[PDB]
Amino acid sequence: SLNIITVTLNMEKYNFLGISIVGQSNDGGIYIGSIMKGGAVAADGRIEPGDMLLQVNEINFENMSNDDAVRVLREIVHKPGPITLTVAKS
Ligand SMILES: Cc1ccc(S(=O)(=O)Nc2ccc(F)cc2C(=O)O)cc1C
Repeated sequence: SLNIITVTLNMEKYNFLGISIVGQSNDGGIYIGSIMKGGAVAADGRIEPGDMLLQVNEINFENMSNDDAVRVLREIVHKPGPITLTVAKS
């Protein structure tokens, strides 16, 4: 049963999300492997390890390689403005 949540993070006080992403669509997809204390995601508290990362700032992370996902996340985090993550709960 579908369990989708959208998390908009104010990145005024945070310099990184503090997430590690594992796996990719072979369909499966890209998962939150771990969440690092000190990051925006940990502070917000809603996203948990095992959540599937679907979308960041209107970019579809479905059918995206792990390498590509890391590079896109880096580009987004290195630019100003709030970051909107949409995940499927485990
Ligand atoms: C410790 C640290 C800090 C910042 C970054 S980032 O600016 O390149 N952004 C990310 C990129 C990929 C990713 F899976 C997570 C992040 C993040 O902001 O936590 C990456 C990492 C590994």
